[PDB]
Amino acid sequence: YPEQYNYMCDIKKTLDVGGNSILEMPSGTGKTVSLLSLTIAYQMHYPEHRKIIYCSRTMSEIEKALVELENLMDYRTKELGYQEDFRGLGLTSRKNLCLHPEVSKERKGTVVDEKCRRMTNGQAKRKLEEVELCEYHENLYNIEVEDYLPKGVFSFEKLLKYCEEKTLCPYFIVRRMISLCNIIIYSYHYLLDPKIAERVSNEVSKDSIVIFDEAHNIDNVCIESLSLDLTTDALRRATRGANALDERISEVRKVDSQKLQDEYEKLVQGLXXXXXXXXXXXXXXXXXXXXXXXXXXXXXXXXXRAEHFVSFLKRLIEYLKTRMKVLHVISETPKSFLQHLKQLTFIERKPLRFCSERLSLLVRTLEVTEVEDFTALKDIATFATLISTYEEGFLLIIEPYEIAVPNPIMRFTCLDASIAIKPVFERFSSVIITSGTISPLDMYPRMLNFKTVLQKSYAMTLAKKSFLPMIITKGSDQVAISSRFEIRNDPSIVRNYGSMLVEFAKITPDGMVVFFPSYLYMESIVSMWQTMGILDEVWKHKLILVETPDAQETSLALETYRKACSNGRGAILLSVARGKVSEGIDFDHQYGRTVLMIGIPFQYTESRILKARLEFMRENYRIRENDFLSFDAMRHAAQCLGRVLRGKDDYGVMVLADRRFSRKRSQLPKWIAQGLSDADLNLSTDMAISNTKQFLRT
Amino acid sequence: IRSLILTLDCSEAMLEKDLRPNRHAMIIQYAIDFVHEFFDQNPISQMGIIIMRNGLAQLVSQVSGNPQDHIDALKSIRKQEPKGNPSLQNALEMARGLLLPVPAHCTREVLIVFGSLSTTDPGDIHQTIDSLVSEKIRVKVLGLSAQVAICKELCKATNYGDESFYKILLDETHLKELFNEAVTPXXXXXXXXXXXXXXXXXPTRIFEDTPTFCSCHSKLVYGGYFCPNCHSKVCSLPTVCPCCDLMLILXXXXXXXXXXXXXXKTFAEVPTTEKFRSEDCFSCQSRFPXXXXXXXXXXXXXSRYRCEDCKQEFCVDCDVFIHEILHNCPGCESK
Ligand code: SF4
Ligand SMILES: [Zn+2]
Ligand SMILES: [Zn+2]
Ligand SMILES: [Zn+2]
Repeated sequence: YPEQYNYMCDIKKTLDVGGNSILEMPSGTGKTVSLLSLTIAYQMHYPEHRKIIYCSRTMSEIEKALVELENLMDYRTKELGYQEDFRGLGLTSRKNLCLHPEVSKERKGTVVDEKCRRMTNGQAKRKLEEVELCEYHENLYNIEVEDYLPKGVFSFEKLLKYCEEKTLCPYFIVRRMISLCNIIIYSYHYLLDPKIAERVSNEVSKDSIVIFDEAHNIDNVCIESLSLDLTTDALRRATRGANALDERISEVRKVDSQKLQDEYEKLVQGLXXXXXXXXXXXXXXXXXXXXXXXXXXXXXXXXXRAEHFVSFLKRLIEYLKTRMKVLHVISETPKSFLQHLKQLTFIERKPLRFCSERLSLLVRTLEVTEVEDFTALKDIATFATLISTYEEGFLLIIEPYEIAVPNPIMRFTCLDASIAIKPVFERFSSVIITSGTISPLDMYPRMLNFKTVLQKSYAMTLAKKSFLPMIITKGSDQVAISSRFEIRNDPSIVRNYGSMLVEFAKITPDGMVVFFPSYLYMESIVSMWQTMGILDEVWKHKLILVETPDAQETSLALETYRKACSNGRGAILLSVARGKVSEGIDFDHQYGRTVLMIGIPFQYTESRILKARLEFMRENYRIRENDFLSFDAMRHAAQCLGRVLRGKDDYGVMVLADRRFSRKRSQLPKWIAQGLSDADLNLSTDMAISNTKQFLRT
Repeated sequence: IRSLILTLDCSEAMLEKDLRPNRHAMIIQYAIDFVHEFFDQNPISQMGIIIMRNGLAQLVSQVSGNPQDHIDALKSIRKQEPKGNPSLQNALEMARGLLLPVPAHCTREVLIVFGSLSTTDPGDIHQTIDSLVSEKIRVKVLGLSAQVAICKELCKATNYGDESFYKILLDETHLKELFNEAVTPXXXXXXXXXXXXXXXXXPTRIFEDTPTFCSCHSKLVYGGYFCPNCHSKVCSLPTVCPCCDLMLILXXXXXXXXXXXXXXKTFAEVPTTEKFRSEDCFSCQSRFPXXXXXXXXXXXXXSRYRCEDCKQEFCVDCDVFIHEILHNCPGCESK
């Protein structure tokens, strides 16, 4: 198609010249473009030069990229008849890419890597001075396994079944195949991870093309890289962890103190560099991204052992308890907090080097490690590494006392996001940035400063198949104003709005998905609604996303949606744009043909974080009180707009309330503003015009 | 030859005010007219009317070739209010129960007038779709306004995987057009199998009524058909003799056969400035200029219709008339 062909030419010229490009792709028709453009762009140079580094935000997009990549393999193998070196490595979740926890553990928690470290330590201990090896090991590093992938694609599911048949473990296959430089499909939380980005950065060996897919929550991921809430219980886990460290000190000092002195000599002689250069296949700890930290010559507590580290650690956690037991409102400057700490007790600005080393020493002296104590020690260790370094833009904040019991909390505020993304513009080039929910695309040259080119979407045809109306008059124009407050006002008006949702849902009974700015309105209309005929006549049942989302509940709600729409029933999907699961799988009538939006998206205000980042961005780009109520809400609404668009062969309609939507842009800017009662008959005609123009335009 | 099962939606959704005065009355009336036209262009065909009311499928007109039974059965529906909800699965299962005794050499058609946007079925309708496709049953759905995915999968699955039979109606005239489309047969590409039937009687007409006679009802008559096999004098219809099971056809089978054999050759439009012949029609007589929108640019041009199988001239009204009825072109009878 010519429209996507233009984006192919843009990707070509930006990959051949520019080092980074902001490309705006139309929603639903821009996923398969870059996947083939990158491969052909690799074949025109020479077959193995740059590799695809596709980055998504969810796992569903990773699976879609895997099956579409398989469509690329079949596409290139069915048109030429020649077999080439296949690519495609599926890097997914650790719990989903492991087989043993499904045989004995029967758990899908985040502690599967700890059990994997127990098995790996079992292998190392059966190869040194002596649990079993695991299920199958010692044959995952051979050439045959290194060639099972280039000869045949085994990614994720095919790798899970292939490992279940060939009696292998997929974790070491993927880990050993990161250096093979295949098409890696991982998420943003792995490229910028203060524990994963280092090893991945050391295995990919750079020199590739990075593809930022749906790069609209990049600031959200850079924010989520820090901010850890200290909620008084971590102080108890740190106290019990310090007691466990004292017991371990009594154990290593009781009988076996030679290994601690030998490793201590390894620290005095070769320091952290030798300690990390000698150990292989050993569990590591957290770090504030060593490539971004750039701090060498880590001295081990001014050349000291473990008793001094646990003494200064007890003093440090006691100082933390002292700083967390205060009045109520108090803000901290990370420099003033470090100076106050120095006034309490001298410890200098080197507890970072004192944590990254002592944690590894304790690991080298521990054989039975408790998970909660070690986890709390890793939390306090991260807090130390981030009060010792990284201060520009960092802002320690104490949550106020609001009952005062449920209160002693201390959160650290992260720094400028440009710093975190920075290394990719030295490691790499021609980083393609594609997103279908960006409008306007000027807040990415502004916020996050980087020199790039701007390419907007140039595809807009068959406007009769993309019904895009907006509702302004709700029959009284009183719910659009009351539906914009943080706390709802006049419950009777909200009940009238819900009645309007009952009338609208009754008018168009063909799959409805409703998005809310928060769960307060949902919990207010679901308690006592004075009506339920929509569930009793057209919808049979209603689908509600819990304010505390669950994986199995959401999965049963989505499968219930597909089966309900495949039985000719339909169901209303009351979800939150700010909640979990942003979806993205459409291209069928099983999804909501009509989508309802309750006003415009809103972010929770009256929070210390929004004021800290508010004044920070105010000092940075001077975009105060203007972009945090239109850019974020524009992205959250665009997440709902992207679900309506699903190819030109399909149709749909999305109703946006509130006049304030005119102040923001939108994908395909062709919108007509009228009432809701008129939109009922208008949609009643569109449900037939969309069915008439299909065979006429074909 | 054909066996159509008319399944009308008769639920609460039909009580709405779309058609005038409501959807139910217009669907019933247009269904009566569809019975008239269907039994006019298909004499030896079979019909069976089922309604979807109260969440159940109710057979209101048994499979028969007499139109009066269907007429009365349709008159009884308009005297009650359509209540309940439609059930596509029960209607398709009962339609299966009515189409199974039909021989394989006769087509099995199910015409569903679906006005509601939702159905109430007990079991999984996809299994019923698999059963319909397995036993070869063509299903055509005339839906109201918005589309239903189940109707798409049903009409597409029951027609060799081709989708062009789930017709959307937007007005009374459109519903009339679809009704008319169900009169005409559908010579599809098929799957290439064997076909033939044997034993078709031709009757002798008995005018005697002094003592009267009846072998199918034992009542008084004014004359009746004669079976050339069991030699019974029954009520007159060109359908099957109910005394030994064989047809009683006459010139009606020839009529519908020739109607299914009509090529309907559209005559080519040639301007008078290109044909160089005087304004003439061979079925009547036309000295009328067809084109005259402008001055001399259109008046002196006109339009003469041409049958190329005889090189003859005709006017438009006669092309339309010979396309409606009669064999095409009188000039093709003179050599
Ligand atoms: S070797 Fe594989 S199966 Fe065994 S614990 Fe490690 S990841 Fe799990
Ligand atoms: Zn007989
Ligand atoms: Zn004429
Ligand atoms: Zn002729």
